[PDB]
Parts: sequence; structure tokens; C-alpha cells
Amino acid sequence: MALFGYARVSTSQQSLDIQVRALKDAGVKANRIFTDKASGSSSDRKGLDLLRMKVKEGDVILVKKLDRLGRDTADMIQLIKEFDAQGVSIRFIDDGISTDSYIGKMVVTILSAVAQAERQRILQRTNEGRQEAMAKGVVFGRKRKIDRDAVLNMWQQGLGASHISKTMNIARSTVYKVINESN
Amino acid sequence: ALFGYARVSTSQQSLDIQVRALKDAGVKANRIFTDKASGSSSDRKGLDLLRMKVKEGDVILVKKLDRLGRDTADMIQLIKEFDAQGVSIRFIDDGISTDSYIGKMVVTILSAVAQAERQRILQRTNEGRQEAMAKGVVFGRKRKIDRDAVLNMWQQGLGASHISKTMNIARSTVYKVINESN
Amino acid sequence: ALFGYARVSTSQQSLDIQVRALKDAGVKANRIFTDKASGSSSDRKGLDLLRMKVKEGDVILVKKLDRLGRDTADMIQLIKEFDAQGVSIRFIDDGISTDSYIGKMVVTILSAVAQAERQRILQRTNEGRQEAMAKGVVFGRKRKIDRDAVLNMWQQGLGASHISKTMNIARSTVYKVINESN
Amino acid sequence: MALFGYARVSTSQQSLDIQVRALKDAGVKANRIFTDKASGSSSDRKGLDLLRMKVKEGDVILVKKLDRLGRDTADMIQLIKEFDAQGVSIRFIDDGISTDSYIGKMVVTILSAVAQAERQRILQRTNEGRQEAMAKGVVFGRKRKIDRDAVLNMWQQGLGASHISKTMNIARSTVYKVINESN
DNA sequence: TCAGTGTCCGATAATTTAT
DNA sequence: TTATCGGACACTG
DNA sequence: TCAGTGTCCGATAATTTAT
DNA sequence: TTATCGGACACTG
DNA sequence: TCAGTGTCCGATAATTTAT
DNA sequence: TTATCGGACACTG
DNA sequence: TCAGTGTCCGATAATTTAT
DNA sequence: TTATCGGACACTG
Repeated sequence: MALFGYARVSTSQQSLDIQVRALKDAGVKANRIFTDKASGSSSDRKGLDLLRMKVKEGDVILVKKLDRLGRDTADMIQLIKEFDAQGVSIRFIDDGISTDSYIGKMVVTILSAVAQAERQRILQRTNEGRQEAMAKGVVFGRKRKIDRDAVLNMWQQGLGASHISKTMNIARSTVYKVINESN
Repeated sequence: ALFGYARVSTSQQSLDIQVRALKDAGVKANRIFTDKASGSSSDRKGLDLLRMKVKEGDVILVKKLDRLGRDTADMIQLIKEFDAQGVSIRFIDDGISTDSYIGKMVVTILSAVAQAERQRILQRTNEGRQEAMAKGVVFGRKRKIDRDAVLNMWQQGLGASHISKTMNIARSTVYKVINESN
Repeated sequence: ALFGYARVSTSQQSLDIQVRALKDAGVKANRIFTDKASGSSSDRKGLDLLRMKVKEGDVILVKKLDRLGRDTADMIQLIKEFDAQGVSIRFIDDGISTDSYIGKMVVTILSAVAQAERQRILQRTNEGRQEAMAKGVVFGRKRKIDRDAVLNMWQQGLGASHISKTMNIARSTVYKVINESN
Repeated sequence: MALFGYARVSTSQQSLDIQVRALKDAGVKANRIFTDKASGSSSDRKGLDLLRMKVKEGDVILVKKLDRLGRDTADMIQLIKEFDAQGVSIRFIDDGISTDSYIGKMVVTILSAVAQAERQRILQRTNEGRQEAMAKGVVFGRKRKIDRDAVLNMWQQGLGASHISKTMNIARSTVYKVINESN
């Protein structure tokens, strides 16, 4: 009975296609999938909240890998428990377990917290390797896309600030920031 | 600061045997907290108290890990709270603290594999019982009143009230006895 | 073909309570095997037998998983043997068989986390004992002979042999008694 | 006291350099490392057998990740047990555990068999994705590096077979194989 | 003193499949 | 997994 | 011929710590 | 682990 | 009827670090 | 994490 | 004023299955 | 889980 597929992304890319094509592949219907994209912190995975609602006693959700049904373990279990309360299991295709039975769920918890700990360590590296470049004089973030030499030229040549922002189609504040910064 | 939390769910006084295990692990009595649990989830008021009277640099001891939580989802919440509060929990018998970031992993595995085996017991108990039940095993409180007496009075045609007075027993009982034994 | 292996290491007859658990799980007595273990690692001769009398398509039942192996390294060898022999093991109480390829994983985790807790008990027992020992607890067999008797004879100057004859006790004992109680 | 580093490879490449530079990095001495390369099935990881021998009670071995101290779990434990018998622990740098104590070893066993099961599944895919290409008419293995059209030309033009292999500096058998195959 | 022919095979080489 | 090198081994001149 | 003294030790039974 | 048991062994009378 | 100036800030954009 | 856009908000003409 | 009949039920105590 | 207890409630005399 009823077979629903969930998918997700966080790489902020079209990585999405491979996932959904694995669901449909393993016998899902296009009219039974739901997806969520990464917006930021608050991003309340809207689609999933809907999923919860249109599934009934004797359904199964398919998920590609594990870390697609929510981020950290705490959520993962609650999330699972929510489903198990409506009477619904989850197959994880690649990882091979199912929220089908007692013994499974455990494996999901174990398997989870193995990584949520393996995660916390990749950071400690990705971070350290980030900071090491910082003090080594590496430039971070968005590239200065304004001709700042050209705007310093305006103010020094005593002229109204708003007028300036009206001549390059830019924000007013920015012009104040630019100069209030570079003196 | 050295704190000890304890718990007992058998509705027993096994508490005094657990609290010693920490009293002997260095914890002073002013800094121990307990909980009798007897029907709900809000009965962790003794912990509710601890959960506040602690500060950064403290450590709380618990005998076995399965006393602190219940289901692993409660477990992690409990850890997590204390965690970013700045306290650590150390499990005496089991031999882990949440000190290391890798402690936490164990603390989760170690339990979700218990919580598995715990749920198995339940499933395996109900059936073990249900089995016994049908096989002929009498249940609950032992019948204590001499029932063959009360019936005798009634079959001898005697108003109910009288009967409950001449054995100093409850009237409902009389009625129950005879309402049941027919 | 439905096979059941069993084991008991307490040096007890708890065997008959385990063997029933499979006799009642469908296994016929012709197809059950046991082992008393009492001092070595070669005493799995009852399994040595099973390990051969089985073929492809069979299944062996075991009550709890920790009866089949000892340390997890033995566990996996045992599984592995049966595995590429074509038989499967199903753990009654625990509720896993080595049937699925993912069963095997559990069977390993499930145990290495036991084998942990098992080793902890040992460490925690030795100390619990050693503790008691020094605190004043007498150990081993209870002294049964009336020692105050034997000494009386000797302090009364009586050849040892006589003494062991007039209580029908061992001569070494006499000597031991008096060699000890001075 | 004494700190020994083990490293290993199997990708049959110079992947080796990154590993050893992580050992030396985490405080090892060049004169305390040992390495093994992948030869095939029998490859008895010679270096490691030597390692076992020159370490004593109160040493520690460093290993980059986990799957470098032997392949499958069964070995992994035996291997470990061998060391623990001489009284020697193992730190695994990236994975973060140590054969230091009871509770660790377990984690190593768990952590191991999680993957040795996750391994067995990658195969089932890498295999299926291999076979799918097979029937789809994909050509497998070593490329035919002989001018076979030129050797068929020799035999059909009735000439001694050995002579042939003496004119292209090739193996005799090959010439028989070539023709005994392509007719 | 070897001399060439036709099989069958372990050992290396060069490739390919998907994480 | 498929392609080549070297050879050992049985015949036959 | 056989009787006793005293030290040691392998083979059982008895008991214990802790779940 | 300790207790008790037969029973071997080396001297002694 | 707005009219321009100088701060301080949430929301998006475009980047970078190492598995 | 750093750069830009839009604005709301307090003054001042 | 007050006495009895009979049904229900919340509040304790008593007991049990299984480790 | 069942047993026993006081004690409320609706009728009845």
C-alpha cells in the first residue's frame, strides 16, 4: 500500500535530480514525492510537514540515504517517532534499514549518531584549515565589486552623497560605508 | 561541584542502595537528588530542581545511565540541556562521562541498544503473561475472605446488610461475592 | 532442517530451561546439541558435532546470542564458518537471524557492546570481592570439623594418628588443624 | 613512551604521501614508520608483521583512518588483540578512538562492522553498474595492443610460427592463441 | 646437439565499473 | 575481467 | 614385617562476589 | 578461593 | 509638500575552507 | 565570513 | 426521622510475568 | 490485573 518518496538538498545546487530519479527508480510515483531546498537556519522544510499530513496507516516513505530525513540525530528520532505514531515506516534505500521494526530503529539511531559525531570532527578540520589560511593572508567572502577608487574621488571633490548613488545605480548607505571605512 | 541524581521505577526503596553508590563515590547528601516515579512524566521534579541548582564547572554522577533518561530521545535532550549549560554527566557503573565529544556518541549508542533490548523485554513479557493467563494462572490480589461463609448466609436467606456487619466487611463485598458466585 | 545448539557456563543444570525454549520453538530432540563448559576452550565438542551434521538449507536456533560465541572474535568465526557452509543462525530471544546481510552487522554490534559490558562486570566484580575480602569477609568452604576438639587432644599430648582415628577424619587434617591454629 | 606510525595503500598509487605526512605531522619519527603496498590476494603486509616485533609494553601505534589497520573486521580485532597482548594501544587519528581501553575497543569493533557492511553494499552497486555496461556492449580489460590483422596474414601465407614471434619480439604462445582464437 | 610444433597456465600488465 | 609474456611438458623428427 | 611422624599435593565439595 | 580427603615420599625406628 | 544628511541593520549575494 | 541592497528612524532645514 | 436494597466507582493493597 | 474498602446515588418504603 501507498509508497511515498522524500528527497532533499543542502549543497544549494541541482544535486536534486539524482535523488528523485532514485526514488522513481525504486518504484515511486511523481505524484507522491516531496522535496525541500536549503534556505538557511529557519528553513522549516515545508514539504516534509505536508508529507506527514497526507500519509496513513500502512504507508512507507523512501529516502535515498539517511542524512536526508533531517539533520542531527535528536530531530531524526523525534521525526521517526512522529511517523511511527501515525503507523508509518521508512525505508532508507542506500543505507538499507527500515523504520519497519524495533531492531531497525535502533540501527538508524546508532548509524546516525556515528556520523553526527563524525560530522562534528570534519568541522574541526574544515575550520582549522580555514583559519590557517586566514592568518596566511587569504581574502574571504564576496569580492569588492565596486569601483571604490572612483567614489573616493567624488566625496573628496566636495559633492552631495545621494547624487553619487544616483550615478551608478547603487545604494545610498553603501557610499557612506565605502568612505567612512576607507579613511 | 559534585552532584548526584538518582531514580527508582519499581516503586521500591531500592533508592537507598543506589544513593549510597554515589555517597561512596564522593558526593555529599546536600548535593543529591532523587525521584519516585509512579504514573506520569512530570514526576522528575527532583531533577527539575537539580537542572537549575547547577552551574558551569559542575559534574553530575549517575549510577547506571538508564536512570537518567528513559527513551534515548529524552536522554539526548537531558544531555543537550546540561551540555550547553556547561555541566557534564559521568556514568559510574557504565564508565563514561559526556566529557569528551566522543563520550556523547557512546552514550547514545550504548543506550539506543539498551532501549532496543528494553522494548524487546516488554513484548516478550506481555506474551509470557498472556500465555500464563490463558493456561489457568489466577491473577491479582489473593482472595482473603471466607467466601463459602457469606454465601451460606444468603442461601439461608438473610438480608445483605446483616452479613457485612457480622464479618465487619464491606457491603459492596457481600453483593460482589454473591453477585459473582452465581 | 531445524537445529538447536545450547550452552551453560555457570556449571549448572540451567540447561534444561534453555533446551525447552527451543524444544518449544519447534526443534526436535534428535536435532539439539549442548555443551557443559568447565575449564577449557576445546569443550565445545557438542558443537564440533553440530558443525558437521548440518547441510545447505538448514537453520540453527540459539536462545540468546551470547550462548553461541564467547568473545566477538569467536562469534564471527562461528558465523563465518556456517555462513559459507550455507547454514543460517537465528537468535530466539534477541530476535535476529544471520539471514539478511544486515543481520550480520547487528549480530556483531549487538555483541561487541555486550562483550564490553561483560568485561566491565569482571573488572567490577574483582574489586567488589577484593574489597569485601579485606573488610573482614571469610571466604571459601565453611569449616565443618570441631577444631576446638582436635587441639584439645594435642595440647593434652596425644599422638596425631590416634586423633584422626577417633573422629574418622584425615590425618593431614589433624596436622593442618594444629599446624594452622598456632 | 615510544610512538610508532603505520600507513597503508590499496589504490595502487602514491596516495601514500598524504598518510605518512599526517603521522609525522602528529608527532611521529621517520625512523618509526612502516608502510605496505597492495600487491594482490596473498600480500602479507610484510611491514606490519615487522611492526608487531619491535614494539614493547608502553608504546602506541598511530593510524590515519581505520581501514588502514587491516581490511575486514575479523582481522581487525585479532590484529588488535595481538597488540593488546603485548600491551600496546592504537590511536586512530581521524576516527578519534584508541585501543587504549575496554570502551574504546568496542567502538572500533562497532565502527568497523558498520562499514564492512556498508562496503558489501557498494560492491553490489559497483557490480550491478558494471554488468549493466557489459550487456550494453562495453569492452572490458586490456586493449588489444597487437597488430592482429598483420599476424593472421603470416599464417595464411603458410609460414613457421616461431619465425613470426621472432619478427615482432613477441611471445610464441600468443601467436598460436591469436589465430586459434580468431578463426 | 638440440630443434620446431602444437596445448594448456601461472604471473604480470593494462583496463574498467561506481563510492 | 581480458591481453601478453615466459616457460614446462609431451611428441616428433 | 609393620607402625608413626610430618610435609606436600591432586582430586573433589563447599561458598562467594555481582546481575 | 578455602577445606577436607586419601594417598605418595623420606625417615624413624 | 517633502527634501537631504548622516547612523545603524535585517535580508540577500557572492565567496571561501576541507570531506 | 564579507559586500551590497533596501529601507526605517532621528534630525534639520 | 432513619433503615435497607442493589448498582457503580475511585482509592488503596495485594500479586504476577520476566531479568 | 483483581479484591476489598468506604462511600455516592436513586428507590423504597
